[PDB]
Amino acid sequence: DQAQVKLESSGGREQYVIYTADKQRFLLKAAPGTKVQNHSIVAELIDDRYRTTTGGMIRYAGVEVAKGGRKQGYEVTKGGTLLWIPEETHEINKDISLLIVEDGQYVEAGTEVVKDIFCQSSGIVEVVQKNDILREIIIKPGDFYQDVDPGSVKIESGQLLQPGQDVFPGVTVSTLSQAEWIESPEGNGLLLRPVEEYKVFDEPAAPSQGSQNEEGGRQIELRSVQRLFYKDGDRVKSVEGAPLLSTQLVLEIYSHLSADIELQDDEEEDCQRLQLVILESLVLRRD
Amino acid sequence: IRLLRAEEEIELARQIADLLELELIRDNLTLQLERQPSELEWGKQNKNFAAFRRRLFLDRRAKDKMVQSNLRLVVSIAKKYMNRGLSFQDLIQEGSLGLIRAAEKFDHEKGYKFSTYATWWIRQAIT
Repeated sequence: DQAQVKLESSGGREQYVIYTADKQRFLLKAAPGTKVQNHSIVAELIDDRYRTTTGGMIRYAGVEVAKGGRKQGYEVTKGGTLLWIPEETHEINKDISLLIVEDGQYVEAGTEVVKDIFCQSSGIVEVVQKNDILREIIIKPGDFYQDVDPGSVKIESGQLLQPGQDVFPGVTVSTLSQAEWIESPEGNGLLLRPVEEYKVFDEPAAPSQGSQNEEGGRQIELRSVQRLFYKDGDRVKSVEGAPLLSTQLVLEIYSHLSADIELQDDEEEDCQRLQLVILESLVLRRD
Repeated sequence: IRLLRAEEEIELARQIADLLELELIRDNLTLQLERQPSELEWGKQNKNFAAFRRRLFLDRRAKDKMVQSNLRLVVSIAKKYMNRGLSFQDLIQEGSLGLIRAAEKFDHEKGYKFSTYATWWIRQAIT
């Protein structure tokens, strides 16, 4: 109940988005009239948040994940506040004589150049060459300070940061930021990286699909547990925005084969509702 | 034969440039010493001649590897020129000659991949 989906073409391809009373828009990008089984793509939903900047490193602490393969997905249960450290990569294979900027300084976003490639995010440049070949260009997008040899406890690269902390006399720190020093050529810099706070709910808001049928010996009831295809050990090297999770639909039912179709069945008003039907049709001969 | 990667292409292009400058100094020595340079070399100026032969063998093997690994591009290009008057194998062999010229004219200090310049020379040789 409380469904409303019609045709809507404004920005791209075919697009049949549904309407709910919980103010959450759901959509499957595949063609209407598909054939699916268990553990498949059934729908997804847009997100106002989770529009990330670039890649980075993720290390979750105190939340459980349960999956065997990395390409399957982890049925998450708890929530918890997890890490997000911004770090932009450039996976290229140019020469070191194609290198245009010096490593260890501050460039600006867009108006700079890294080996015939325009930049995206302003930050501190990190380079690794192996065999006189530029294998990657790393630009950590963070604000940069230049004050070394403190003689204090400013090395805190393990734990996180608090706004009421002190790392040096006269250092502005308001937002959560991780600290590690810059081994600059004839430079005394120290960069802080803007760690962003991320957190997800326990279980997502979705109305339970009520059944008006007989349901003798069996019943259909799918749950919506969003999957994790990131882990601790992986670091993502996206040059652009990449989402972490997808608010999406997966249908399970209890070898076994199933072919489910979708249509639009509505006998109350002139609209179209959510319809996902199966029936094991046999064929008695009329003859 | 398998397909190459990009750092492989950079290293093979460096060895090909080494081979071509060695052949340039060999050609000017033949133009100076009346075509008797088989025992003459400026890369040294007994074990040094063995090292010179090993270097020449590795550079020639690098050129042959860069030519051999890209023969799939010739077949992907020459399948478009099929019915103009030549058979398929003649187009493949002439595009292979164009790929040889592209492998001996490649510049790795420009940042561009080998496939674009190779496609230009293969289509040139086919036409």
